[PDB]
Amino acid sequence: PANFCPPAKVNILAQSRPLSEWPINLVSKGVQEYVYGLTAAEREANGDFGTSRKSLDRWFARTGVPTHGYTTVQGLNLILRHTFNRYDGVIKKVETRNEKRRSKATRINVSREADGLPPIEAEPEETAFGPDGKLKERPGINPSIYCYQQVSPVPYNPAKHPALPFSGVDPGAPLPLGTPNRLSIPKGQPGYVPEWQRPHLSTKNKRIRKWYARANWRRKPGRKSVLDEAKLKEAALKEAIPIIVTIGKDWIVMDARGLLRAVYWRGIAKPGLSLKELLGFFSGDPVLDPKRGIATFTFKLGAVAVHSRKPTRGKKSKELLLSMTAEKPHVGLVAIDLGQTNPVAAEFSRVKREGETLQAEPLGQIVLPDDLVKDLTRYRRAWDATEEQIKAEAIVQLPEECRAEVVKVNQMPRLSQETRKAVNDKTWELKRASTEYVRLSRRKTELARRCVNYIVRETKRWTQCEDIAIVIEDWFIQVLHKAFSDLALHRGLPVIEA
RNA sequence: CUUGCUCGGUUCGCCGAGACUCCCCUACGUGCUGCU
DNA sequence: GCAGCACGTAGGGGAGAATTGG
DNA sequence: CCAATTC
Repeated sequence: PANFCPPAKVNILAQSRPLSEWPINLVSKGVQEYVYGLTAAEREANGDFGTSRKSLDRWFARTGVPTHGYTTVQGLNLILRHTFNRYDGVIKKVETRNEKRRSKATRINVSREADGLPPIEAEPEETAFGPDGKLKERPGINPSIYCYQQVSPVPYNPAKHPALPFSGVDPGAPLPLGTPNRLSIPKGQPGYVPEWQRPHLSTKNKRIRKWYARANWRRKPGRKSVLDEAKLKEAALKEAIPIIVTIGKDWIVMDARGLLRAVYWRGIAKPGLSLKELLGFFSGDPVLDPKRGIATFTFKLGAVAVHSRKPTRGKKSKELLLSMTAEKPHVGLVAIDLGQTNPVAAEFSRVKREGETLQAEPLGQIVLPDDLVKDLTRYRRAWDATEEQIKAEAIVQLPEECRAEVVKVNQMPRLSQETRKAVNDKTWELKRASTEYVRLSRRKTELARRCVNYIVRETKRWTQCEDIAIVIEDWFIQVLHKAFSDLALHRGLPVIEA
């Protein structure tokens, strides 16, 4: 059974007024502010919000949070049930910590009593509620508008909101296609491919980029062009695919080419689908993020063919391998070593079902290609270039009492195990606030995923088995392991860690 | 494979290659060594 | 058990849709 | 047509 729904993001094109001023957002902020700052005793009292119209009305009357015009049950049940589950998520953290600690006590003290040693005194189990009655780790406010069935995405029509400048396609007509005869464009027009790079044009299944894409005009050292933004923006808007969400009076318009690319690169839909089918591949409950301008869609349970399993290991590993050999009688295991010169070392195998046990059939070994290593080396140079900058910036801003000590640390004795916390926390804060650090932390994940996909592809060629298994053992080692472990969660392939 | 993101090439006309599980908020922790 | 390194980690909460009632 | 119930 399919039980994983990956995301897909689209861009907002037009708004009635900023997303933060919507009554849905204001009521969400009010409810979140009231529930979080109320003691444990009164949570039970104000915890009868109910899943009905009468219950919601009484909850708002007994409390004092401004209903702000918003009075829709579908949406208030999401604003409330989320807010109380977050409140019962700071209690649950301390509860699980104290449960692990009490289980440690139940083991150790009972073992000591069996050895004649009396149990030690019980610890002061931590409380999530501070001095008077309030949560110490107060949950923050979540800026997000969680859509529902009544406000689900619909294709645009001229008799929806006439103020929209750009046109809207027919919801029933088949969707357009990008320029298919790219070699038929005359010279001097957009999209012209000059007559010297025509031979070495890729014959693969590349994704097609239109000439006005930001990737073809971004400022990079080799690009001697102009990044005039207005022309590209209007050229893009002239060919958007508008879908629209209306909540009461306000409305927001999305460009749906993101969903098109999402269904195109995964292969769930071929060219020639309508907009109704395109929205069918996604849920009618998107999530809006007012800070960026994104709208995140998730696929329906059934669109993708991933089971989203867990990395089973140990005793269950042999049972899993026996079950898979009971399936298609050709399974290719791949074994990953890491920590040996290049980041990835792999070892192919094939396993059969010889009655009860397995019969491994070695197939060889593979080393990462050279271009991938070059990309990784360039990434390492970039990361070590930003690190020596952000760490220096963190050191500079230190208080003079700590600044002098840290300066001495660079000078030439190792001491002050009390400013280490200071430099650690401020380096963490700068890392969280450094956008270049965010990009160079996303590049690590992208490159690790490139490596993992390479190994997974080449373990289907050497073994010629559609079904595969992955073995890993418990720098790039951490990110590589994290990327490899995600395969069970993301793509369904087992990860038999041993 | 029409938007968005990342890396490279250029004759600057755009083309070769990638990822697609993502969001909020909160604490300060996780590994690796050295001695008991 | 308790220091010194380095480097981000851990763990709460999210992410719909059939029906039926005026 | 569009909210409100319900699992």
